[PDB]
Amino acid sequence: MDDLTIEILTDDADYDLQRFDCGEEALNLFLTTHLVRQHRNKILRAYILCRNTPERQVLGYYTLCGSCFERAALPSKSKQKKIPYKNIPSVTLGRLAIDRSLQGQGWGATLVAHAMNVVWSASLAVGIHGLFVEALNEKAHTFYKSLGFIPLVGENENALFFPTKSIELLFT
Amino acid sequence: MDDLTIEILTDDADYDLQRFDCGEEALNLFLTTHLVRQHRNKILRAYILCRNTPERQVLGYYTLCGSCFERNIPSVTLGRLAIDRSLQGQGWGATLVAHAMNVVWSASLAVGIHGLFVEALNEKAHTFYKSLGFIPLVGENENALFFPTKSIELLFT
Amino acid sequence: KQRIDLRLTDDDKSMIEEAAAISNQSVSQFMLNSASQRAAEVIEQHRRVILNEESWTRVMDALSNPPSPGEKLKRAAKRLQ
Amino acid sequence: KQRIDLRLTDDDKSMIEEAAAISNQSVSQFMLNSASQRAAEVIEQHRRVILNEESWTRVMDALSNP
Amino acid sequence: KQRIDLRLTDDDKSMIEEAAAISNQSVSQFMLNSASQRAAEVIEQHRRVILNEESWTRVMDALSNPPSPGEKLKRAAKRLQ
Amino acid sequence: KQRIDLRLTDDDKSMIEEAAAISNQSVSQFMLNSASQRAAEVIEQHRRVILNEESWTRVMDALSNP
Ligand SMILES: CC(=O)SCCNC(=O)CCNC(=O)[C@H](O)C(C)(C)COP(=O)(O)OP(=O)(O)OC[C@H]1O[C@@H](n2cnc3c(N)ncnc32)[C@H](O)[C@@H]1OP(=O)(O)O
Ligand SMILES: CC(=O)SCCNC(=O)CCNC(=O)[C@H](O)C(C)(C)COP(=O)(O)OP(=O)(O)OC[C@H]1O[C@@H](n2cnc3c(N)ncnc32)[C@H](O)[C@@H]1OP(=O)(O)O
Repeated sequence: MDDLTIEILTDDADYDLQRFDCGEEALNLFLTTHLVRQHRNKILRAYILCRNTPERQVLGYYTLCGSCFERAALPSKSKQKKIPYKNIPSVTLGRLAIDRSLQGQGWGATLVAHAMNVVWSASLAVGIHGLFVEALNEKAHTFYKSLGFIPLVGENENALFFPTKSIELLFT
Repeated sequence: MDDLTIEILTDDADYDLQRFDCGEEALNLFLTTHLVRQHRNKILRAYILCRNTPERQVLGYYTLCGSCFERNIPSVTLGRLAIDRSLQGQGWGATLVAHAMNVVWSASLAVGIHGLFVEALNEKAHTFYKSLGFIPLVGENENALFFPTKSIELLFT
Repeated sequence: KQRIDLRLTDDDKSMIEEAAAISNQSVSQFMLNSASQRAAEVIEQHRRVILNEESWTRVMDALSNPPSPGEKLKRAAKRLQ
Repeated sequence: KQRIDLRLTDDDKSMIEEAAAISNQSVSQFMLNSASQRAAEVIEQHRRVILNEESWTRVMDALSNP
Repeated sequence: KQRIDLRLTDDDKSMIEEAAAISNQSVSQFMLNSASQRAAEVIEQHRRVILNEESWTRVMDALSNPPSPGEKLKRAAKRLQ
Repeated sequence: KQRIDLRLTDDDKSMIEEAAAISNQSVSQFMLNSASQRAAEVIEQHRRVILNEESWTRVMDALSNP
């Protein structure tokens, strides 16, 4: 573990996958088949945290897609005018996971910093208002909230937000 | 003429359709260029007030069609109803509305019918329909009126 | 059976061909289905009486408290008999 | 002016001939307007999908190794 | 341009023929148009995030006056440098 | 049991593969379920329209006479 890197998935699909275990087999079985299929279908952008060696065994990953958000129903919009805004762009961090080997070593927060880094560099190229993340349980929820993310409540509960302005701030 | 009657258009197309004139070029033209075909395409049932002449001189007409009201709930609409200038002022439009109501009523015994909407072009027709019982509607429906089937039934008691 | 000869400008025909191509249909079939669906839709929209708040209220009140037939309509329905 | 012919089924025409009389048009103008309105519909929806794919490509290309 | 071969049960085929005749398309046209439209709307439904009243409120509040990154996030940012 | 030939445009197929990957299905499963549930919708709407015209002919026979 002297030589970890985080690269975009090189589409060739030449990594070492099944020798990975993050502690919960939904993310595991997502990496098993879903991750490469959905990366090469361009539904997500799959970043791999692995070792800088020819063998290239995976120790973590995250997934970044584009997204767009919208309110339920805009009420009482006759104040002055209404120019509709229906495709409000954002980035969504689909799922993130570290191997059980590297748990507890800040590596989830650094993967988050890397994802926010890519989101920032994209914000310079296209319009992005903020970063949504999903949290399937109590622990991912607390993890994400301890990094600046704001919790949404009510049929949006497992979803937290971090505005791109504060991402710009994180890299002062 | 003590010999005039009201009938369903008998699909003869054997009526004197042209010497008719009721005051409005719109209803005249509808009778002469549409009514036979729209009766034959089942979009309306047309009833003619004429006399037992060689060619059944057309002196009045009305049309009935099935409708629904919303915002399916069944009803009928008296779309158009006109009568020649010579017969006007003598309660013949009231008689044709009564006949259309009777047709709607004898339908309401076989089919569920909640009431009868009616189309009124000018304020002339609006006052006229309003005078027979019809409820004046408002807003986008200001040019329509309604009469419940229950009232049509109370009529014939 | 029957046949309809139609005249459209070059640009009308270009738009019809493009839209018919997006549908994976022929130009003829696209025009036919468009006219058929729109005619059935027009026929439905015709026979429907969309009442507003107050007209709805008034028809409901006429169904709840229906009027008594008036003198004029009474004399007419007698003139029938 | 270009010419395009179409074959109906004697019932279809009735429907058209019915609708053409309601919306106050000819059978010719009615069929033409129906097809052109639907053409605008199809074309604008296809442009919507193309634009969504374009924005998707922009944002996803920006999220890849920037 | 391409090709897909769909092996189809017989009940489903009778049903799709019924429906493709209801829309006066072919079985091929019906199947492909259904596939394309449902694909479009499945993708549109995946990509979007509909926020309710309070979720929308907090997202707006985060956008106007954005927070300061915590010390954990800043340490994480300094690590990968 | 049976067979069908379907020809696409590389924009239909990429989109259909993406929407299959989304919903956790095959492209065969996705296209089949698409056409199938759409056929359900279509047969249902045809049936409702038939019922509308049945009630229409009922009330048009009533307004003619018994
Ligand atoms: C689908 C989704 O999007 S949800 C994805 C989440 N996945 C899961 O929940 C599955 C199970 N777990 C995982 O797979 C993931 O590895 C995580 C990412 C959820 C696991 O968390 P970790 O990566 O171990 O957390 P983290 O990166 O913060 O590492 C532990 C760090 O917490 C820090 N920490 C901060 N505050 C405290 C505190 N009060 N006490 C102890 N430690 C603390 C530590 O400093 C430590 O790292 P350091 O000593 O190097 O600084
Ligand atoms: C699109 C549509 O469907 S709108 C259809 C309406 N048609 C038109 O607008 C075209 C022109 N007019 C016509 O063709 C039609 O004949 C009507 C039906 C609109 C014309 O009205 P008519 O039927 O001739 O008159 P009506 O049937 O009301 O008979 C006149 C009666 O009004 C009665 N009346 C009641 N109150 C009054 C009053 N205050 N002052 C004068 N007369 C009165 C009279 O008693 C009189 O005849 P009566 O002695 O038999 O009662």
